[PDB]
Amino acid sequence: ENIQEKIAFIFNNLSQSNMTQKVEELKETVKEEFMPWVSQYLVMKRVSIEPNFHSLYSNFLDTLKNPEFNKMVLNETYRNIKVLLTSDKAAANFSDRSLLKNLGHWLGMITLAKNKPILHTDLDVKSLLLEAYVKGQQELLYVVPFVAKVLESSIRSVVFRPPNPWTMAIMNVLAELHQEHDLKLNLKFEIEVLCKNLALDINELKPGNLLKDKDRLKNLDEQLS
Amino acid sequence: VENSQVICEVWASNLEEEMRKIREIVLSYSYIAMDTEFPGVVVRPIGEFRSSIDYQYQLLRCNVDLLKIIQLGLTFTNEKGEYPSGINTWQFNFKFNLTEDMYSQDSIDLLANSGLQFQKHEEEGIDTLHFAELLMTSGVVLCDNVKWLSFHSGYDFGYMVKLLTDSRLPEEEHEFFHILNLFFPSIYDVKYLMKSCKNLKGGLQEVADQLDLQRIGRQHQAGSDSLLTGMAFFRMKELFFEDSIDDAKYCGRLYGLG
Amino acid sequence: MKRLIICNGNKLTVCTQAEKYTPIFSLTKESDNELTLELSGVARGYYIIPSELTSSQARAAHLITLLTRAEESQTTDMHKILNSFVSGKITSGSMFNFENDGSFKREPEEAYNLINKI
Ligand SMILES: [Mg+2]
Repeated sequence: ENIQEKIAFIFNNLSQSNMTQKVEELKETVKEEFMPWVSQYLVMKRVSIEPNFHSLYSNFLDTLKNPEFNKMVLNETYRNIKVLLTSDKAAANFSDRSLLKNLGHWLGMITLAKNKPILHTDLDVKSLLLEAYVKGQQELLYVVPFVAKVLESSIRSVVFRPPNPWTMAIMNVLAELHQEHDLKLNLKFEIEVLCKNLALDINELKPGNLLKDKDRLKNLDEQLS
Repeated sequence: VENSQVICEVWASNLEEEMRKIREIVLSYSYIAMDTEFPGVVVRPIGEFRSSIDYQYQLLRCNVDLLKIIQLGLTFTNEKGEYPSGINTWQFNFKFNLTEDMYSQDSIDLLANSGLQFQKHEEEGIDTLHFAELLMTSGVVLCDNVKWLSFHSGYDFGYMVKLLTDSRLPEEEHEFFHILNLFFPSIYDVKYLMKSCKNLKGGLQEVADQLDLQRIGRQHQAGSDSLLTGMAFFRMKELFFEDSIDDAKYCGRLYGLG
Repeated sequence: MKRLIICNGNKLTVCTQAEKYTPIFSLTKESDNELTLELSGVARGYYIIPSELTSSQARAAHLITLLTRAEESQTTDMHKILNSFVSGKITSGSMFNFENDGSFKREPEEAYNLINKI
């Protein structure tokens, strides 16, 4: 338990200036066995409630240079997103909504901005959006801002820049949701903000008819609840 | 030959069904042999194109930016050389209209002789954008354990860089190989390994006789040539290189471009 | 007799053998989207654009048809390159060779060597 406080102390006063020295302190203090605890602590107690200090943690991951630890962090993030998504969607869970938004931002920062993909066996985004549309109005509030946050970091990826087929695949679905007359002004303005951030034109996109395929929407894989 | 239980044709109908068995097959069987069928070379470059490597790159670029893919064959193997218990080659067939597309009649004619169905390609064919969208979130591309294998893959890796980025290829080779390294990190090229070998020279079929390998399928196709590429590499590495492919010299390079 | 098309950025020049090549007509793409015709070599006359037909896309298509001796209800293999250039799929200095009938040059050795990976 004494070590448990040292990890918190190390993460508390992190700065760009002392990043290397604090990394050395952490490598000296924490063991190999206790690394999963640090991964869960960083993704559950530090990243997900503090959206302002995110570049610091990405730089910490880069400086540490531990692919096993990076995989542990990514897996814990995916598990947390799944737990939040497949939960009782209470209409007043603003804390949960912010939690999901911040975790999605972190996911987009540590996968898309690192020129790595979001694996389908771990999380599918287009199917998530279609299921959100088919389930009702509550799940859209959870999904559309989360997907916008994930795609926000695509502009910093030379692989996942707008002309990427996958990014346009997600963006055309979001454009359809934008065109939907039953969607709310909040979600519509969020989609427009994402389009501005990616420097696209909502009028220049190529929306399809994915929301009109009842047969496809019936047999969707269930990542929600 | 056997092109039924070892080679699976992927149309636009069974694309998501046969892409589900690729994600679950790439996890344990990582090496992917690659072949691409395309309508040939049709446009020549002009200018102050010295640096025969640079000339080769521009000859690649001028043709890739205008011609459209017609077939892509992938074969899955593990380190030792075993195959994934049944279907191990996928032959993706794309869209191609023989009346409103770009082609050279000396390539289309012999491909039609080989057996490609240009009436079926027009109706049931995979759209490149959809294929790329399914490819990015599959783990086949952009991963680190996947080690691609190919034979004289100048145009093979350019057509899919265009397909996977939906943009024209970069002007110089510096920005082409940089993005190729991000997409496919390991580019073991059998021909580059060949131009270090004692006697092995020629083409694919002219070396499949020297290596004593039997071709499974029909010639000049995509799926039945990726299998021969894979078997050729797993014989060359075993026999000449003493079970080692040195990363520094023979990896990440192509024939002509490197 | 052979024909050639040179795409030097904004200029699409069509030329005929006479391997010296004499240009017949050149299309210039203006600032935004305008297309201009510069029939040359004979420098005017001879090949005559018919009445009515005035648009640059149509004059160039008719001239290519008259050069290739092709049928009216035909989109020949030079017409396809013209259309690709106008639509903007040829944005670089490039060279396209053709026979008299309009298809790309027959290159059996290159095709056979490029399909056998030689
Ligand atoms: Mg081939």
